[PDB]
This record gives sequence, C-alpha cells and structure tokens, in this order.
Amino acid sequence: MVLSEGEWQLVLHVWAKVEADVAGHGQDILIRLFKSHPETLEKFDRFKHLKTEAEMKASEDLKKHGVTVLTALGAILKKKGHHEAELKPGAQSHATKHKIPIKYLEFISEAIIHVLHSRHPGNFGADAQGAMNKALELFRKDIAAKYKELGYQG
Ligand code: HEM
Repeated sequence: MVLSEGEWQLVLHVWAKVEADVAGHGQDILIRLFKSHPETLEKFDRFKHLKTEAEMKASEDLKKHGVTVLTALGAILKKKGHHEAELKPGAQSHATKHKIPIKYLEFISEAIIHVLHSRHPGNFGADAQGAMNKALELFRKDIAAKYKELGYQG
C-alpha cells in the first residue's frame, strides 16, 4: 500500500502534538494496551508483576519503555513509507527474541488510536484517524513480511 502526501500530513500533524509529551503518551498507550489486552503483559518479564493501573502509572521503568517505543515508531513514521532499513532490527528482535505475534501489533495499534482520539480530538477527526490507521496497517504489513523472511511469521 502507499499513503498519499495528504495522508502523511495528517499523521505527522497529530504526531507533532504527541511529541510535546512523549513520556505521558507512551505511558497512556502501554497502560491502555495492558488493560485492554492483559495477555500482552505476559510478554514483558520486566512488567509482568504489575497488578493494577495504579502500579503501572507509578512505574518509572514502564514510563521509560513507553518513551523508547514511541521514539522508535516516530522515527519510522517520519520516513513516510521509506522505512525498510529502520524496520529490520526491530522485526528481528520482536520475532526471535521477544516473540510477538502480529495480533499483538494490532492490539497496540488500537491502543495508539484510542489515546490519540482521547487526547487530540480536534486534530484527530475521521480523516486523520483513517490516515493513522493506514500508516499503522502499512507498518504491520511490512513487519509481517519481515517476520516471514526471518522464519517466524508468528
Ligand atoms: C508499535 C509497536 C512496537 C514498537 C515500535 C516496539 C519497539 C520496541 C523497542 C524499540 C524495543 C527495545 C529494543 C528491542 O528489543 O527491539 C522493544 C522491546 C520490547 N518489546 Fe516492543 N515494540 C512494539 C510493540 C511491542 C508489542 C506489541 C509487544 C508485546 C506485547 C512488545 C514487546 C516487547 C518486549 C518484550 C521488549 C523487551 C522489553 C525489555 O526491555 O525487557 N513490543 N520494543
């Protein structure tokens, strides 16, 4: 698939807002993922022990990881589809070290859309959400194709 320039503009316009507070958005998103799909928490040996949202909010370690996740995703989005090289080392770690099924990448995609919709309603109307959704679908498809080349396709 290919996003048009106007689609990339809607994505990067809301992303610019997100970047005013990377740590707070990172936290909101991981917590939304873990609350909505608790099975995903099981993949993190680092956070497996957290029992409530309160504990999650208080974890500086979780917040640090949120920053890491959104910084990597932001570097990919800013490539506007030219992300081949950037994708490769994360596809390999997520496929053979962490073992993350594509299903779970769909789950964090939903969490991202939820949080942006809640925090940026004026910049995240139907057209901007449609563009972000296509950008995340592009990302998942390319990561799925890499998974296949690497032997996981899990
Ligand atoms: C937008 C999707 C995602 C991005 C951009 C992302 C990015 C990253 C980055 C940059 C790291 C650190 C370096 C590395 O190990 O590659 C990481 C580690 C990790 N990711 Fe992801 N990730 C994503 C989705 C997920 C999902 C959905 C899960 C699991 C449900 C997951 C599980 C992990 C685990 C287990 C680690 C290692 C945590 C530790 O430090 O112990 N990731 N991720």
